[PDB]
Amino acid sequence: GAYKYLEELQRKKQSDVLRFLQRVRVWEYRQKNVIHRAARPTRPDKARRLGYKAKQGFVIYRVRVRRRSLRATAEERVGRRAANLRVLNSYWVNQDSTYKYFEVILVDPQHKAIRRDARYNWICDPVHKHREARGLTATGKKSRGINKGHKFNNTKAGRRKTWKRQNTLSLWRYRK
Amino acid sequence: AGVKAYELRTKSKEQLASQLVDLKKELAELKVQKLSRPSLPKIKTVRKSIACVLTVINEQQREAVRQLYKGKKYQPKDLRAKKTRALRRALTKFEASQVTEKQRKKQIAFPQRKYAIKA
Amino acid sequence: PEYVRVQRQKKILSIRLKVPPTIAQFQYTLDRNTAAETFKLFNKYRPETAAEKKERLTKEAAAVAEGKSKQDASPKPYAVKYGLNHVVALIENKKAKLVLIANDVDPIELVVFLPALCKKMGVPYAIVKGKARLGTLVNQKTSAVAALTEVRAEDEAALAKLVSTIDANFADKYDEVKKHWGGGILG
Amino acid sequence: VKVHFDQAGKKVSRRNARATRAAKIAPRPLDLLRPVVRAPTVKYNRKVRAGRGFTLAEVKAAGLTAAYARTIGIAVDHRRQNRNQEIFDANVQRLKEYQSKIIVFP
Amino acid sequence: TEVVKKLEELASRPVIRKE
Amino acid sequence: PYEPLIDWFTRHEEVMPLTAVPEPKRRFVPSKNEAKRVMKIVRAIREGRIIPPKKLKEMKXXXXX
Amino acid sequence: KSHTLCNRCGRRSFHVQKKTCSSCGYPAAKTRSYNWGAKAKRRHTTGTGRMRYLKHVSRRFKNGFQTGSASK
RNA sequence: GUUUGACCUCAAAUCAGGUAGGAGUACCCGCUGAAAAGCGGAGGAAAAGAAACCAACCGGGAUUGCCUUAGUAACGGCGAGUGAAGCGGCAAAAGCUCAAAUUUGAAAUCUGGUACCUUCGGUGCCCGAGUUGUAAUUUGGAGAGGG
Ligand SMILES: [Zn+2]
Repeated sequence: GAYKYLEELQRKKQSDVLRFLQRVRVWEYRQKNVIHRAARPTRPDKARRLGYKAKQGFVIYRVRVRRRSLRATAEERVGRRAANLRVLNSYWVNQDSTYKYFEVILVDPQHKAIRRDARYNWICDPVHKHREARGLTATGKKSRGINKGHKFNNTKAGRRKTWKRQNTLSLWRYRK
Repeated sequence: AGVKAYELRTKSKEQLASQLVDLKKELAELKVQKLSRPSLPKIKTVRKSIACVLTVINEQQREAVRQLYKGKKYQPKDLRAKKTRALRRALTKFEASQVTEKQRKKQIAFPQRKYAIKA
Repeated sequence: PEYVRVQRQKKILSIRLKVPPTIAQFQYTLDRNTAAETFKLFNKYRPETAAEKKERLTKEAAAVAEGKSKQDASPKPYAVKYGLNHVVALIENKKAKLVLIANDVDPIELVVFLPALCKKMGVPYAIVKGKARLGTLVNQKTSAVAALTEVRAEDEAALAKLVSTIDANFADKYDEVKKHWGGGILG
Repeated sequence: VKVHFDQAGKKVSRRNARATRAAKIAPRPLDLLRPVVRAPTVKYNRKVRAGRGFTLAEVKAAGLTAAYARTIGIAVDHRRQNRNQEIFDANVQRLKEYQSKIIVFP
Repeated sequence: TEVVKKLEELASRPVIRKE
Repeated sequence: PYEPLIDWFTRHEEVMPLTAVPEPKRRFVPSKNEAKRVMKIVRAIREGRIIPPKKLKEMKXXXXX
Repeated sequence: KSHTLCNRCGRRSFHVQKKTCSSCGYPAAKTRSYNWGAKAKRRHTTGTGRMRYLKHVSRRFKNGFQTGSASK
C-alpha cells in the first residue's frame, strides 16, 4: 500500500517539497479562520495511525493556535466549539512563527454508523465526555506523564496525590 | 350525582364537546348562585366533571394521533417516552449487543465452557 | 466573498514561488488526441456499476432459484483498476500495463512518488488531466489514479501502440524539463 | 485521618461477593488455575509462590491450546518465560492433575 | 460423590448430535 | 539556491518486484464472495422476499393497463 | 434604590447601573455561588423550591419507568 | 463550443433527523493558584490498566487497593525535618482492538428515505457516503498463502 510512502516522505519535513507545501498551506490556512472544518486529512496516514476512518461520523477540524501545551489547548478549543462531537485525537501539520496548526479528529456518537460498528461504539459512552477537558487524550496523558518506568515518578497531580498520602492517616479497629 | 369516566369513553367527540358546553354553562350559573351562597357543594362536583370531560377529550385526541402515526419510524417528541437524561442517549440494546464479526467467530470457536472440578 | 478571493489568490502564490521539480511534472501532461484515445481505450474497459452488478446477480440467482443451473463458465471480468492502494498494489509485482495519474489532488503528496515509482519499476505511467474525468470512467466522483492490467486479445495490439505513443509523447518530451524547478515568476 | 470502621462490614460484603459470584459460577471455582512459581530476590528465592499464568509452550506441553485453556479456567501468561526445569515439570504435573479432575459439559 | 457422579453422568452423556 | 534533481536511483530499473508474496488462490478462480451474495439472493427468492425480474416485468405489463 | 427585583431569582438584588444581579448572577447563564459562602449556598439549592419535576423521579426509578397499566 | 457538462469549493434553506448548554457537585480527573479559593469536565464510581515494566535472582509478570517494606533509602543553611520504591503476604483478577504488504475473479461496507413486517429491530427498493478505502482476514504470544 501507499501509506508507507507517505510515512517515509513525512519523516523528511525540511525537504524541499514538504517545506514548499508547508509554506503554501500556512498562508492558505492563514486566509481562513482560527477553527474550521477540513474536508479531508492532509496527512491521512497519521490520521489512520491515530484512528481515522473515512465514513460518516468522522469530522476533521483544522485549528490555529498562537505560539498547558499548545496541542492540548488546540484540542480544548474544538472540544468547546463542537460539544456534540467527541474528540478522538489530534496531530501536528504545520506551524508559523505566529501560529501552530493542528488537525483534529472528532467523532460523533449520534450517527448510527458510530452507534453500531462495535470497533467504535465505546465512544458513545458518557464517560467519554470531553476527554480533552480531563486530559484523557494522548497529549493529555503525555502531559500528565502516565506510563510505566522508574523515569516516571510522582509528578504534578500525582504529587498532590502523594501529598494526599502524607495528608491522610489510616487507623484500624485494632491499632497496629 | 357526578359523571363517570367509562360513560364518557363510549361517546362521540361532539357529544363530549356539547357535554363540556353544558357543564361550562352550569358552572356560569353556579357562580351566580354561589356569589349568594356561602357553601355550595355542587360546584365542586361540576368542576371535577369538567376535568373528566377534558381528560376523555384529550385522551381520544392523543390516541387518534398515535393511531395515525402508528406505522411510521418516528413520533412527535411529546408522544415518546420520557424516561430521563441519557436513557434517551448513548445506547440501545441492539447498539450494545452489537459485536464485531471477529469476536463473533472467536466466541463460536471457543465459548466459555461449563466444567466441574474434582470429579 | 472570501472563498472566491482565496481561490483566485491560490495558483498566484504558487507560480510566484519556486516549485520543487518533483512537482510541475504535473501539468506537463498528455496532449489532446492522445488523452482522447486513452479515454476511448478506457471506456472500452469501464468497470461494472452497482446496478449492473446487482442486475446480473439477480439474473443468475433467479436462474439458480429455478435451477436451471445453466453452466459454470465465465472467463474473467476485465476492468480498469482505481483504488489508490490497489493501484500501488498492482505495481511492485508489476502488473500495471498503463497508469493514469491525475494532476490535481489537494493532498498532492498522496501522488508524488508515483511518477518516480513507475519510472523505476519501468511501468508506462502517464499524467492525466483531471481526477473527475478519472471518476467518470470508473463510476466514482473522483479517482486520481487509473491502473489497467488485463486486456482482451482484440485490444492488446492497441494497448502496445498506445504505450509506445505515450513513451514517445511523455517520456521523451518532458523528461529533462521534469528535473527543472518550475514556477518562481511573479504575478 | 481515616478509620476502618467498616473492616467487619466489608468482609461480610466481600463474602457476599464470594457468595454471589459463586452463584453465577455454580460448578466452577471462583479462581482460575494458577501456576506454582518460584520467587525472585535472594531473600525469597527458596520460596515458591502462586504465579499469574503458565505460558503458551507449557500449555502445549500439557496437550491443549491456551485459547481453549482460558475456557477451561487455566490462567495463561504470555509474557512470562519458563527457564527452570523443575518449575516447568511441576506445573505440567499440576496441569495434568487439573485435567484429571474436571468434567466438562458439552 | 453422589452429585459428582450425577454430573459425571451428565457430562458423560453424549448429546444428540447431527452429522 | 536551486539546481535540477538528480535521478541516480530511478535510472536503475528493477526487473523484479520487492516482495516474494505467494499468489493467492482466489485470483485465479471465479470469485467466492460474489457467489455467497448469489446464494443470499437465492435464499431470499426461495422465501419470495425478492421477485424475479421476468415476473416483475410481467407485473408491470399488467399493472400499466 | 441601589438594587431591583431580579427577574431570575426575585431577591431585590438586581443592581441597576451594573445591570446584574448580585444574588444569583442574572443575566449570566451560570448561577453565582461561592464555596466560602456555604451557608449562602444552603439558602438557595435544590429542595428549597417545589421540585415540580424532581420529586417524582426516583419513584419512577423504583418502577423502572413503566408505561400503561394493568386493568385486571 | 460564445454551448453544454463533470467535478471541487463556498453559501443558503421556518428542509429532515439529532445533539451542546443549566443545576448539583461527598468521591473522581484536568487547569490555575495564594496567604485553600477558583475554573473546567464526568460517572456510579472516576482514574489507571495489559510493560519501550521490575529486576539481577533458582527471576518476576496488566492495573487497583490493604498490611509489611519504613520512618528505611534518599533529600534537606544534611537545620527545621522532608520522605519513597523493588520484593513478600492478601483482596481482586481478564483480557483485547487498530494502524503495515490487493478482494481485485467483481465495495464484498454503511447512513438516510420509502413500502411492508413479528419494531431497542428486520426485509425490499431508491438515493446517497465511500477507492484521498468502507467490509472480511492479520496485531508478534506472530501471522499470511498454499499443500
Ligand atoms: Zn438574581
